[PDB]
Formats: sequence, C-alpha cells, structure tokens
Amino acid sequence: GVDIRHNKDRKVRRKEPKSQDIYLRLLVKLYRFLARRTNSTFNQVVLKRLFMSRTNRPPLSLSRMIRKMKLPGRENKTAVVVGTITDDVRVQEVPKLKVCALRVTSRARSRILRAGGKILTFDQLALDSPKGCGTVLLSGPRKGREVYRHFGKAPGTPHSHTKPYVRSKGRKFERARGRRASRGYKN
Amino acid sequence: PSRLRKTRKLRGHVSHGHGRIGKHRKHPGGRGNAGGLHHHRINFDKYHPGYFGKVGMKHYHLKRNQSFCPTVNLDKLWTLVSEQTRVNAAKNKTGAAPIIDVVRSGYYKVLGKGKLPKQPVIVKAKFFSRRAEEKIKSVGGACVLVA
Amino acid sequence: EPYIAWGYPNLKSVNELIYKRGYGKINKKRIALTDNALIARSLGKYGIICMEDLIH
Amino acid sequence: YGTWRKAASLKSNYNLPMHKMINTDLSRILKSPEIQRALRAPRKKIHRRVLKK
Amino acid sequence: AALRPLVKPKIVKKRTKKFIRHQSDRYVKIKRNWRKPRGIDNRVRRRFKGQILMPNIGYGSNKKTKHMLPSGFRKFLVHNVKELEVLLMCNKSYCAEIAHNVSSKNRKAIVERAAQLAIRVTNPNARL
Amino acid sequence: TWRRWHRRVNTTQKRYAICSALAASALPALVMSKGHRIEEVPELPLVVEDKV
Amino acid sequence: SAHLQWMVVRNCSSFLIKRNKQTYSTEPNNLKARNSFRYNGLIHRKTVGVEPAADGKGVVVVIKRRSGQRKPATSYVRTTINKNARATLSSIRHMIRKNKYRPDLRMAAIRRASAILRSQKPVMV
RNA sequence: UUCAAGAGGGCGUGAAACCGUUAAGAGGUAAACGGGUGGGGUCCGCGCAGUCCGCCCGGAGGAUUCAACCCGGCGGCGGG
RNA sequence: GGGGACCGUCCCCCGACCGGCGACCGGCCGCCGCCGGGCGCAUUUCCACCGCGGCGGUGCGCCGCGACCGGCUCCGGGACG
RNA sequence: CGGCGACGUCGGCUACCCACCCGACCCGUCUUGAAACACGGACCAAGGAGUCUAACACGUGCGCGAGUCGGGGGCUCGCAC
RNA sequence: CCCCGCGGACGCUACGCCGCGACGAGUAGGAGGGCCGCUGCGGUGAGCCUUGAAGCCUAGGGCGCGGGCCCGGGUGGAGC
Ligand SMILES: [Mg+2]
Ligand SMILES: [Mg+2]
Ligand SMILES: [Mg+2]
Ligand SMILES: [Mg+2]
Ligand SMILES: [Mg+2]
Ligand SMILES: [Mg+2]
Ligand SMILES: [Mg+2]
Ligand SMILES: [Mg+2]
Ligand SMILES: [Mg+2]
Ligand SMILES: [Mg+2]
Ligand SMILES: [Mg+2]
Ligand SMILES: [Mg+2]
Ligand SMILES: [Mg+2]
Ligand SMILES: [Mg+2]
Ligand SMILES: [Mg+2]
Ligand SMILES: [Mg+2]
Ligand SMILES: [Mg+2]
Ligand SMILES: [Mg+2]
Ligand SMILES: [Mg+2]
Ligand SMILES: [Mg+2]
Repeated sequence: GVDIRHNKDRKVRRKEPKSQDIYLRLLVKLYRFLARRTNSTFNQVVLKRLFMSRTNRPPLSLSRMIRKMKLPGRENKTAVVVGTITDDVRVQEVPKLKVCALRVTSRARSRILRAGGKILTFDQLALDSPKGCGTVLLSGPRKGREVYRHFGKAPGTPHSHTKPYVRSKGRKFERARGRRASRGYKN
Repeated sequence: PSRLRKTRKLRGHVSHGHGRIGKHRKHPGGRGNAGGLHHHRINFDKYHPGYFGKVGMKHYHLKRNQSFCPTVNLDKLWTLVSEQTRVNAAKNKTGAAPIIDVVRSGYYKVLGKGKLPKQPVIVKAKFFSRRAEEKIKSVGGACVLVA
Repeated sequence: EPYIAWGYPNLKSVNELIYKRGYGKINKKRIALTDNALIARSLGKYGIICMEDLIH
Repeated sequence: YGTWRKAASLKSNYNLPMHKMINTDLSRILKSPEIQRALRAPRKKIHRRVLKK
Repeated sequence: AALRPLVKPKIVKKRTKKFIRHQSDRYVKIKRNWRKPRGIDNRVRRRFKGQILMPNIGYGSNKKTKHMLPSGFRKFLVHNVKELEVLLMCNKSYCAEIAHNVSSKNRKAIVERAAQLAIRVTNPNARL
Repeated sequence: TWRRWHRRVNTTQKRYAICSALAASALPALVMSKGHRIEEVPELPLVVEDKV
Repeated sequence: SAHLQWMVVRNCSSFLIKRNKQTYSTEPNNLKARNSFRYNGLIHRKTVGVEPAADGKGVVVVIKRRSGQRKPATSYVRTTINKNARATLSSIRHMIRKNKYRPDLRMAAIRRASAILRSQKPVMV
C-alpha cells in the first residue's frame, strides 16, 4: 500500500449548473465551447460563474455598476455581470452604458435604454466579443446578505459583533445577563 | 416527497443513523429550553447572551399606534413624486419648487441619509432631523411642518 | 535509517534505473520516458533535452 | 398577456417575461465567422498509451 | 443458420456464480437475494477467509461485453411490430425478443416481420 | 386531515407557466412529441373562424 | 430552434423508448431511430427520412422543405424511388450530397435504403 | 353435468413451513457453507460436414431499357 | 367638480432614405438534384444461377497443432575489459 | 495447418445430485473484548418501527426585485373534472 | 482554377463520446448514484390481453458487481 490520505481527493466545486433551466444550459454549452477553444480567461471566469448558485451570483445595482464604469479608462467598455441588474432609485442621472447581464429588472432596463444605453444577453456578448475584449467584469456584493451578520464568532464571546438569532427585538429579548456589566457581565 | 429523504436510504442499517452506543432516546437533556442555566449554560451564554434577567421599565397597555412614525431618507425623497415633477422642476426657469408631502406617501419623519440633487424643493412632514433640514436648506429648499 | 537502505549508486546503476524504470512527472502525471521530447518539453529550459542529459 | 412593448390591458400589472438568451441557435452562433476567428485549431489526434519497451 | 452479430469477441466473466446471502442456506425465511451483512461481529462482512464473498465493483464486466448474450447480441424487449422496427438499423448488434404476455397470433406476425428485417429473435418459437 | 394538501404558487410563476405552455403549443416538434397527430393540420397555430 | 426544442424533448417525448439500457426514438423521419440531436426527425429545419414504399417495392425519400416550418401539412415532400438498388442509392446520394441538403445523414440514409430494399426482396428457404 | 369438478356445498387461485409416495444420487468424524475441479443426470443449441456480403473475373440465361437528349412536375441554392 | 392644454407611452396610417430577404414569404430568372412520361432496344444497364475463382470485412460447429513478432519474467552458455 | 462429426456423439465454467483437496465456530446485540458456559432466536406465512403539523436555521432551485406576497375577502351559469 | 472516376466508414442521447495518470480497508456516521423494488395520481406508449391478465410453480435459457430483471414450460381465468 501507499502512504497517502484520500480525504481531499475529490475537489468540491460546481462542474455544471444545478439548475435545469434550458436557456441557461444552452448558453453554458456556448461558453463551455468558448472556454475550451479560446485561450481567454474571461470565458473561463464567465463559465464558472454560470455554474454558480444564486447566492453566489448576487444582484448588481445600477448605482454600483455606474460607479465601477465611471473609473478612468473604462469608457466605451461593456459591463458584464453574470446575474441580475437591479434598478437603484437612489440615483438620478443614468449615463450611456453598454451592458451584458443574465437578467435585467424591468425598471433598470427602461432606465438604461432611455439613457441611450444598450443591453445584451450572453449569446450576444459572445457574438460581439468572443474573447471578452473590452469588457469590465463586475459582480454584486457577495457578502451583502443577512446571513453574514450572523456568521462569525459567537455573539457571546468577547470582541464579537455578530447578530444573534432572536424571534423579536426589544428590551426584553437578550439584553440583560451577558450584555451589560450591571447584569453579571458584558464581554 | 418522502422518496427523496434519508429514511429511504437508512433501510437495512440497524440504528437508522442514530448510533449504536448513545442510541436515540426520548429526551436526553430535558424538554424544550430545559436547564438553560444548569447543563445548557454554555450554549445559552455562547449564542444567546443577555437571555436571563430584566432590563428597563415595563409599560402596561402599550399602543403601538401612538408611537407609529415611519421614516424616509433624503436619498429616497424624490421617488415619492412622479418623474415628471422632478424633470419639470429641473428645467423650470422660475424659482418654483415642487412640494413633496411625505405624509401623503405614508411617512411622518424625514431623515437625512444620502444627498439631494441640486433642486429647490418644499418638503412637508410631521418631523425632521437636524441634518435632513440642513441638507434640504443647502439645496435651496424649505421644510414646513404639518400635524 | 531503520526504514531505508541507501548507498552510492554508480554509473551503471544510474543508467539502468533511468532507462528501465524512469518515468517523468509531466503535468502531474506519471509518463514513461519513451521519447526525448518528453524530457525536452519539461527540462529543456535547463539544458536537459535527452536521457543522456538527465543521466549526466 | 401583452406584447413586449405594451403591457397586458386585461391583467393590470403583467408583461411578458424576458429571455436570457435572445438567439438560441447554438449551431448558427458557433458557425458564425466572429466566433470562428477567435478559436484555436482543434486537437483531433488521439494519443493512446505507449507500451514502454 | 442463425443471423450472426457484427463482431464476436470473447466474453470474459470474472465470476460465474451468484452471490448468495449470508446464511440463506440455513433458513427458508432468508432468500438467496444478496443483502449486505451489517452485524457488529459478522465474519462475512469482516471478510474472513473461507466465507461467503461480498459483491463489489471489482467484479464488473468489461464494458465492451457487458449485457451481451452468449450469441453475441444484446436483447431488446418488443411488444409489437412497431417496436420491432426500431432495430432495423441495429440488426447486427441487437436482437429482439417478444414480451411474455404477447399473444400467439400477434407474436407470429412479429416473428415474420423480424425474419423479413433480418432481426434475430431470441424466442422465435414460443407460442405454437 | 391537516396534511397541508394545498400549495400556493406565485401569480407571476403561474402566468409564466401559461406563457411557456402557449409558446410551446405553436412548435410542431413539441406537439408531435406530446403525440397529437398534427400531420395534415394546415398550420400549427390553428385558428378557425368565429362561427364555430 | 433545434437546440431549444432538443433541450425540451431529449428526455421527455412520446417517441422515446428507454429500455434494456438502450434508447430509441420513433418519430417518422429518424434514420437509425436513435434518440440524438443529429438524427431527430422533428426539431430541424431540414430533415431527410427513408421509408418503405406504400406497396411492397421501392423506397420513399421524404425531405423537409424550407418555407412552411409551422405548417406540417405541406412541410414534407415525398418521392418514390422504385429502381434497382444501385440506382436507388445513387439517387439518394445525389439528393443529399448535390443539394448540400444535410450531408451528415448521407450514409445513414443510404444504409437505411439498403436495409429496406434487402427486406423487400423475397425471404429464402 | 360443465369449457373446467386437476370448480363437488368452508367448493376462485391455492405459496411456504410440514408430511406421504415415486425417481435419481449419497451416507462411520452432526448437518450446512466458500474456493477449485471431476463424475453422473436433466435440459438447451433446427449442433451433426457449419456463416454471410461488397467488388472484380469467367461461363451460362433473361429483361425492361444504361447514358445522353425532349416534355412536365417538385424541391435545394443564389440573385444588385 | 367638469371641460381643456401639456407631457409620457402607445395603436393604426400617409411617406423619403438606412441593414437584410433573414431562421416571415411569394413571382421571375440562373445553376443543381429528384421523379413521371417519351426517345434511346443493345460492346449500355439491371436480375437470378454456376465456378470446390481472386481480393476485402466479420468469422470458423467442435477439438487441437505449429510458426514468427512484441511485452514481462526466470534461467543457461560464450567472450571482452 | 490437422482431426472429428446425427439416433451416437459435440459444446453449454451458470443450474440438479455426488466425490475429493484446501478453507471454514451462529446469527442479531450491548460491549475494551462474543463461537461463548452472556441475552433473543423451533419452523413458515402475512403484518411490523424517524411520520405528519407548527416554528426556526443554513444550503439549493424558481419568479419578481427596493420591493415582494392575496394566504383573508370579493368577482366570474354553481357544481363532470 | 481538383475532375477518364462526381466519390469517400463511424461519430456528437454535448446529462454525449473520447484520451491520459494515480488510486481502491472500514464500525459509528455523512453523501452520491440506482435503466433497484412496492402502491396510487397526472401524461404518454394508435402499449399488452380470453388466440389467455394478475398470481403461483419450474433439474428450462440468460443478463446485471448487486439491488434485481427478462424470456421458455406448466397452472390459472380478467385484468396488467
Ligand atoms: Mg479510506
Ligand atoms: Mg455503516
Ligand atoms: Mg455512553
Ligand atoms: Mg452472474
Ligand atoms: Mg434460504
Ligand atoms: Mg466487534
Ligand atoms: Mg381450470
Ligand atoms: Mg380451491
Ligand atoms: Mg416430496
Ligand atoms: Mg444485548
Ligand atoms: Mg464486560
Ligand atoms: Mg456475536
Ligand atoms: Mg466461555
Ligand atoms: Mg444465563
Ligand atoms: Mg440483557
Ligand atoms: Mg420468535
Ligand atoms: Mg430461547
Ligand atoms: Mg412482510
Ligand atoms: Mg490498494
Ligand atoms: Mg472503500
């Protein structure tokens, strides 16, 4: 026998979408071919993102996209997000944007198009830039979710600022002993 | 669908996934939140600090309607009116500023998170914050109060 | 020391070990050294382009 | 159920759902010159195990 | 005389006997259908020498000769003539066989059509 | 008797499904694959006059 | 589109036979009668099928016309070839190759026509 | 009698445990079991002078007709 | 309260130019293919048979033998330094 | 390349009986340790044990998205479905 | 500018097919796959069936690592 350990042999990663959506699987076929037959690493990143789950494909807001596309040298580049583009009602001026997204909210789409912008699907992006040249690959905030407030060190340990799980918030719900020096301790 | 569950896979395995040594007994450790200060103290202190004890003043017959006061921020303030209102105000030659009545839209207090566009505007609200009023005045607007 | 037997190989030992049982770690795979191209692709940048170079 | 350029007049909030893939003709997309210009040549030769002599 | 397959490789069976259940010899209540022993002290499970062998994947057949009849064909179950015509372009690798509940008059027609199409039937004289 | 026999589906989901079914009813491959003998039908979105 | 419809019928179809570790597909214009994207006889803009003639002699070569894709009544043009085997195979080869009409089915159609003609010639004693 | 009593009034089918008889085999380390062979037996193989088919050569025979042209129909492709 | 004006989307049209006839289709042409009918009636074509015919593929009903090649392996001779 | 081939033989490592060589203690279970002088088990048939509700948490799939959700009510000949 | 030959195997259920390398103990426990099996519902098989369903029996033929399955013979008599 050989002296090796087999507990890390199988790498845990998406090799395909768990989704049964046929349009998603079709453009997965398209970008699988593109990744295999081109040297571009953009295609590989896009394919692995297409495999991902919804929590790993967070929505990207219009404001965040505009802010990332306003950076110097990104003029006339295509903003590519593997996910949904969301309207942000906190912004008032929408510039002319060339955009490729898996999904676009109806209000975001109307705002982008009335601002003179252009919206593409991923097959159109493959026909436009097959190697992903002239693109800005964006992503929504991956940790912008409520669960990440509860993740981390336990709430009852020193120097932890993680939210606890409480059915209600109020002065009677997890505020006395272990939360203030007057009631035992605080940490 | 019961055909997708672990019980279908656990047929033939004698302990049904609960171990041979410790088994699956009725209630080892108590029922519910039993022993939260005695033998589940570590769990309660670790994950629910503040669980035990009283804090603050009690108040009988709380009527939540009395304290009902929804709030809106200045970054969402212009979404209470139509797009036409803001566009006409922006392109208006005169000093006429539109009125946004947040009470009509269902808010009582105007908070001052975010920035405003550079357009004068008259805001009607029950309550204002200091910074919201300052930011409204800095764009040439006015804050009026309603009851 | 209790687990190994070791010593000083001579030229014939090096030759026979490389020629009869020499395999290369090429792309994390165990590939038999059946062609000098296998050596030259991986170790050509060091001047080693043949079994003779490897043995030397 | 509405058009894509006008909402349904008998459902009061409904519009037709949007495609995430406009052109589903995978064969045409792959045969297109713009895709073919960007590809490397196929590696269609099979390299089987060499019996170590 | 019989129709011959496209190729006739040598079929190698790693094991030719059935895997009988542990102690299925000692009891009638225990059928010979294989059940994995899960007892804490079971010597068949522990794989002591001289005991009943346990089926595992190493006994798998060569994929080139798996599911292959001793005639060289692979069987396909047919219930009528329409199902028989699917083997028209697979004459020399797949052989039809008529389902057990197909009546005698209908299986006569299936046999005739298979003879016309040069499809081998594993049970051509079965209700007559 | 309180087994939760019923499920509620989002109205947008149900409308989506209706749209998908209607779109698929106009493709002869899908109707033939449901097995509906549309071989002499002159036009798969088959429309007849109001007098019917 | 062919790929879209294939993603719908690749596993859910009334022509699908999944049995004995084998898969067959029984739609009318399928050469080799296999469940496959290339040989599916329904999902393509242009398909070719070879069937036995209405009587017991000859073949029918049916090809899908280009225009009426949504009009199944007129979508297929059927011709009957009732010649000797070599001339029949030449005719089918010229229909597929000369027209550039789906040339990936040429040998499948030729072999199916050979099978049909061989089944039509009388059985031996 | 009935289609059937190998449906005969606790009667559709009629499993196993268990029992009787018949047939074959065996028998001093209780039976039973795994691996490997051997012998016998029951069946299977349309087994019993052993496959088909593509082209070419030769011989002996048939038949519309082979190509190319003419007419008509129908498709594929291209057209500023 | 009505009735208007304006704005934003729309629904049909009158129209000129722009990309294409497209996976929305017809008419003409041009090429090609197929089918049907004529003509073509023989050094062409096709059909079935025979030879213990040749070349290809698969493969021999059963039981067997040999040869050379290559892989692995265990041994044995001979010679050189 | 050889031999053999229908009422006697040919092939069928599976399947029935038997013989021999090697190997082979009775399962389940609790247990550090079971073949145990530890417990249950004479045999066979049929039945026989992680379920449903509610509430949470995380993961995954779907739709919409700063929104989302009609679940309670109401409208559609009241009702084969 | 292919043409005395107008011709040239297979493939690619892309959830498919192919190549190369290393590896394979397992209680408690976890996970995946199951064209393993049971019962019922919606679809579908122009499915099967009194010229014989279910069930049961079987020294019958086989397939699968296996769960199991298919086919022959008998019995059975209405559904699968
Ligand atoms: Mg391990
Ligand atoms: Mg276990
Ligand atoms: Mg304990
Ligand atoms: Mg077996
Ligand atoms: Mg038993
Ligand atoms: Mg133990
Ligand atoms: Mg009877
Ligand atoms: Mg009875
Ligand atoms: Mg007896
Ligand atoms: Mg015990
Ligand atoms: Mg003890
Ligand atoms: Mg024990
Ligand atoms: Mg003892
Ligand atoms: Mg005792
Ligand atoms: Mg006890
Ligand atoms: Mg008992
Ligand atoms: Mg007892
Ligand atoms: Mg039972
Ligand atoms: Mg090992
Ligand atoms: Mg293992």
